[PDB]
Amino acid sequence: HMLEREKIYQWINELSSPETRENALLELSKKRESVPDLAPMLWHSFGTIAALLQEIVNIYPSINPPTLTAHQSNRVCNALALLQCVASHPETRSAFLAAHIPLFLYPFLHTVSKTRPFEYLRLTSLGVIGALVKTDEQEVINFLLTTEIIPLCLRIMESGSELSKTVATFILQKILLDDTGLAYICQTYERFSHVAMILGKMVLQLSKEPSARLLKHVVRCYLRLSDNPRAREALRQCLPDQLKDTTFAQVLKDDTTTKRWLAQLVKNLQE
Amino acid sequence: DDLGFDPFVETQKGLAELMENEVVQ
Ligand SMILES: [Cl-]
Ligand SMILES: [Cl-]
Ligand code: NA
Repeated sequence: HMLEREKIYQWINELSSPETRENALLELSKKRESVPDLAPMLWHSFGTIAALLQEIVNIYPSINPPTLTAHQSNRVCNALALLQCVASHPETRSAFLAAHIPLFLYPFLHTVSKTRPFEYLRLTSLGVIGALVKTDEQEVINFLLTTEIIPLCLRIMESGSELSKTVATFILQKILLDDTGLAYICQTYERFSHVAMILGKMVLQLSKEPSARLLKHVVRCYLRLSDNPRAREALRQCLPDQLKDTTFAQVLKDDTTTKRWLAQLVKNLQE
Repeated sequence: DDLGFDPFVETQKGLAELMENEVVQ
């Protein structure tokens, strides 16, 4: 079993030298799920994390104006996959969050360029936050709330590719699912409205160009909002017509879980 | 199965086509 371990150790060492870092990132990214202890191995040295963070820092000049290549995007995404590995491990998650590592990813979420290198960079960056929200931790929710991730997700939900829209909606859904999260969004009409308006624009687009995967997350967000009494009275007035119609009835005939959620939403809204 | 896809795997697929053609040999 030591042949795998010795290969992992060698690649970890190779991240220190910039001459061997690119190949080491590629090899280690392929083992992000195969090796369960990969995250504490990576976190052990400040040097390994500094090297991964250096890869993120190297593409910040490719933002203004947008000049990112597929090669640049692909290499940084290999380093984001190693950070995602550290974000989701039970031994390293708290330390990753105490080190404010997601903040290094926020400049990538702020980008608006629709070229594939930037859109796929946002997809992978969203994936790191996605892995982090999936852990189902109060510390994660508190971090995301104070660092203003909600506006970043809403922008992507409105203008991103189908996959980026799904991850962004999934992040919002997981924040909404938490009691602190739902209370935060429903605290002011402004915050609720930002969410409701974007969800509404998404329903109108899904009625033109369908996506059952995206619709599943959009409906779950609306259903969670219905649990708050103020959001429920607001939705009685602003809920899109397409959700009360037979608009998605054809598609939802094959998606029982979503059809159930939409039924529970109309039931919550009819008092 | 909550997401239904792997964001990193989808990135590698999406960029593979562009990486093979973006640099003029
Ligand atoms: Cl897509
Ligand atoms: Cl999934
Ligand atoms: Na609050």
